[PDB]
This record gives sequence, C-alpha cells and structure tokens, in this order.
Amino acid sequence: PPDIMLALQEVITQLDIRRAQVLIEALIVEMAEGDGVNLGVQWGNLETGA
Amino acid sequence: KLVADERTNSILISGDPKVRDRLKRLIRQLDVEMASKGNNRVVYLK
Repeated sequence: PPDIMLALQEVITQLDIRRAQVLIEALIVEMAEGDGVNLGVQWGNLETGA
Repeated sequence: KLVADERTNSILISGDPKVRDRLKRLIRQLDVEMASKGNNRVVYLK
C-alpha cells in the first residue's frame, strides 16, 4: 500500500548506505630464547664394574 | 450521505447543496499533510 510503500522506501534508503571497511592487520610476535648448560663428568672402571 | 472512489481517491456525496456547502468544507478539512507518521525508523547502533 502507498503508505507502507513510502515507508519501506524510507527504511531501504537508510539501510542502503555504503559500508565502510576495515583492514584488520594482526601482528603476532613469537620471540623465544633458550639457554642450556649441561656439564658433568663421569668416571668409570668396567674391569671391576665401578 | 457519503461515497468515494480509491481508483480516483475522491469523495462523492449524496444530499443537500447544504451538504454540498458543509461537505465541500469537509472535502477541504481533511485533505492536508499526512504529518510524516514515521511509523517505522531504522536506528544505527553506535
């Protein structure tokens, strides 16, 4: 109907705006640093299991 | 008494030329603005 029409037209004109758009730049920084020291002296005498 | 057509959207009348005076008065009385009911709105969420 002509009102419902004039109405739908005023709804469509306000929903029909351009959409802005986002450039989502994520920035994942995985920075890992490991430091091990093994130092250990092993004596052994297999003639007599020591 | 009273008629109209919504092909034309026109008041028809049956009766007096007094009914013609006063009901041309009411021909004119409710013709005006539709007062922009804004029955519906579209609110843009912030």
